[PDB]
Amino acid sequence: EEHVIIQAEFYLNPDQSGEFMFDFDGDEIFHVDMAKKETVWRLEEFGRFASFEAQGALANIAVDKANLEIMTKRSNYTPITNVPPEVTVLTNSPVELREPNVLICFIDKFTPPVVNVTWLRNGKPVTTGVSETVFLPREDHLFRKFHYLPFLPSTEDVYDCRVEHWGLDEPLLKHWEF
Amino acid sequence: PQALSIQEGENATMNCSYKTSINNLQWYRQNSGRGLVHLILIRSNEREKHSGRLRVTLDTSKKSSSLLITASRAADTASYFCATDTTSGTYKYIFGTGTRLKVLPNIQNPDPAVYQLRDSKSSDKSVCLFTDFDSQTNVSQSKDSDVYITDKTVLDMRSMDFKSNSAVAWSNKSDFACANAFNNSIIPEDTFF
Amino acid sequence: TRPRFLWQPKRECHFFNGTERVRFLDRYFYNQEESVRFDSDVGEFRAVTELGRPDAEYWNSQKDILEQARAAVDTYCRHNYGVVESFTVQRRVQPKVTVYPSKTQPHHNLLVCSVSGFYPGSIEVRWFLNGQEEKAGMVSTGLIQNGDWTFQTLVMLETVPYTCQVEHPSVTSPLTVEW
Amino acid sequence: MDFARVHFISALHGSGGGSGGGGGAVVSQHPSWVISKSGTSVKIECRSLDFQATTMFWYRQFPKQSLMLMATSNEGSKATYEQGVEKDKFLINHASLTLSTLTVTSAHPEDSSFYICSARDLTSGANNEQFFGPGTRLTVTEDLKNVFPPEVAVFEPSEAEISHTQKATLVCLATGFYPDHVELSWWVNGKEVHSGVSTDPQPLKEQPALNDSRYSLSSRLRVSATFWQNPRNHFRCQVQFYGLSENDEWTQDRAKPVTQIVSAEAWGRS
Ligand SMILES: *[C@@H]1O[C@H](CO)[C@@H](O)[C@H](O)[C@H]1NC(C)=O
Ligand SMILES: *[C@H]1O[C@H](CO)[C@@H](O)[C@H](O)[C@H]1NC(C)=O
Repeated sequence: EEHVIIQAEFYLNPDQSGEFMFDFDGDEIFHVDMAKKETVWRLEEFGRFASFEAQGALANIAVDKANLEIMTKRSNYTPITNVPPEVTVLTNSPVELREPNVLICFIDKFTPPVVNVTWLRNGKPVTTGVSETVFLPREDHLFRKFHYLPFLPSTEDVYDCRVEHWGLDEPLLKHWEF
Repeated sequence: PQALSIQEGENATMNCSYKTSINNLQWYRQNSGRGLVHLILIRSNEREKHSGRLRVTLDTSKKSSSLLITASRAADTASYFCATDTTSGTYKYIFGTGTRLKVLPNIQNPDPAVYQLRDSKSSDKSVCLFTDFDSQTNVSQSKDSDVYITDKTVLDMRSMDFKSNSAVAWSNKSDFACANAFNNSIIPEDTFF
Repeated sequence: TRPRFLWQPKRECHFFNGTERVRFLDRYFYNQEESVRFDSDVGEFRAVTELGRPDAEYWNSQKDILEQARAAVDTYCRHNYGVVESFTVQRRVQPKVTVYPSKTQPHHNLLVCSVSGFYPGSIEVRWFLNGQEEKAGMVSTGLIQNGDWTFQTLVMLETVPYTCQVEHPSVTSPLTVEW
Repeated sequence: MDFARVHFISALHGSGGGSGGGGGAVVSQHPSWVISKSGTSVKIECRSLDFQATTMFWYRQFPKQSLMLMATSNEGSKATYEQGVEKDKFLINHASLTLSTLTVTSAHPEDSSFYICSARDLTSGANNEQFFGPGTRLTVTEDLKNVFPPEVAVFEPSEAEISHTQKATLVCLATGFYPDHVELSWWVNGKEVHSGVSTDPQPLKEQPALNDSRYSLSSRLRVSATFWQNPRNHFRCQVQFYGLSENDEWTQDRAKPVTQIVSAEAWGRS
């Protein structure tokens, strides 16, 4: 009714990529990154109040890997059906001329949780300064993801969010300008 | 810390309080020096739990558990502790204050006596043996401080289904006699020499 | 181009009236379809598709797994709540309230109240003209999650030329901006 | 990362199976017994063998009283220490995920205690599962000069006993040992027996007043009547002593009190 906490995880084959995160009312508390084997709080300030040992989640994912391979065989190898994402781009706050802001690429309502994403300024890919969330769950059991780009607003630049997904025939190219 | 509880072949009920709101509570027994045998665990949602001769109550209202052990054997003699992790906290288990339990056998056919035993070979330096006395007899410490007297202990002869109490008194004093080796409240019946 | 296979465990706790009532779900999803679940209000595992049957059947046969699952409501949910409560349940962030005129293609033709960077989600934005509430003639974006523990919304009034009043848990008295 | 921990639900193994990785837990604590001179460091190792621990726990216990938690060890890095509790009169090193080391830095007679470690299985999550080691029984003395191995004698049963109870009680006597580091076992005809034995639970100081007097322990083996009375039977009292290591300093005339087994023997008569 009023509050919901979900421990949400997945494992995906043959990509061999797993995730593990806690969610509060549709916001990430933290996740553990498998590669770096460390637990990452969504807000720095959370980590000062609570602890989580990453090696617990890593152990959980191993079992998830094990279990997925049972269900794949149990189903006679029936694949997931791709649901293409739904991209939309908006600003963190009202856009003032040359007052610092954040562009948000909002990637919604999709499965499986693999997505290639690129920011472009004036058609040129932006490597540095970028930030992202992991794959967040949904009640309909599709996935959700945020990409972020802080910027100085100006007449000069156009921006794009290029999103690739297996459900998409064509790479989705969502435009924003001042 | 340490409350003491003493009995025969009857039911033993032992209590264990704790300081914080809880998740898991685990009961342990310990003998002496080393030990530590995990017995049972009850969780903060459960009230009652049965396993073997053991039974656990939990009453989170009064932050208290009870351990009932039902057909008490001699080998139930131990310290009994219960340990608890606090909810919304760290992983740590903290140990409650404990109960020392003594289970004494039923000496149905007592024949209390003190016997003299000699070493071979050498020296000689003899021991006295107080034995076959009923479980209601306390053994006290030595009159002369250079005499040594152990506490009473139970022997189980499994092959005969027979239990006996015993205590040992010894000295390397030349004049040390078994006749008045004990001199500290015994049953006035014993065979001598 | 290769076929893909996906496995989502979801372990959820649903809190009511604080912690007074709690409902715990253990939910497993092969591809998109749910297969087996434990439901604290049911008391054992149930299959929801024929795939999940052997899992449900086998977990139900284990006294300890079942005892653990039934404990989660206290030993996991209520635990975790008390750990994160401070900075999640009691989190409160003031909105920043901007009003500017806008166009949709013509002066121009509508007013926008912009409310950004607030938490939690529940908010009441309303338009006023000369003390009277303008109930009809206004459109909204709805509530928008930014993904960083802030929400944002835009509530637009269409009248050609005013007060925006924003009520929210974070402030003891409603925020107004006048135009 | 601070104090309070978010729990996770441990992932179950599906039908299809089955226990898979671990499924069990023993921890080992070494050394089991220690004798050190006051002023020297003492080092205790806590190992998880079957499972993996992110976090281990050190408990101290004195003769009568209960188990005090002292520190929590964590893989990288800090040691916490319960309140409280002398903070850094010991060092804890946990950098192994399988091994945590408690080293007591200085060590004085007041530190003679029972120490025992436990480890949380990191797979457990919400059901917070931990396991204890056998323990370490440390005693520190002002001089290693004071260390004595047990003298052990076995006493043949009374002829009055057999006449009057139709039973035979042998008593064994381990005498004059320091420290309190023994385990007594009876052996009949090559095999050890528990099957009629009483060793008194704790020994007794032979000079009770004296701060570090020597100890004496007794045991009785009482089996049959006819059994004692055939000369083919071989009764043996065995006392395992734990004393100084080969790396310890020894300068006295008398034999080094190395860890050893001192034994006494008797024979059936008639
Ligand atoms: C909400 O909780 C309070 C105590 O925290 C309790 O008195 C009250 O009965 C609860 N409300 C309902 C709807 O039962
Ligand atoms: C299962 O899938 C395989 C591979 O496509 C196919 O050969 C087989 O006929 C299927 N069998 C069933 C039980 O549907």
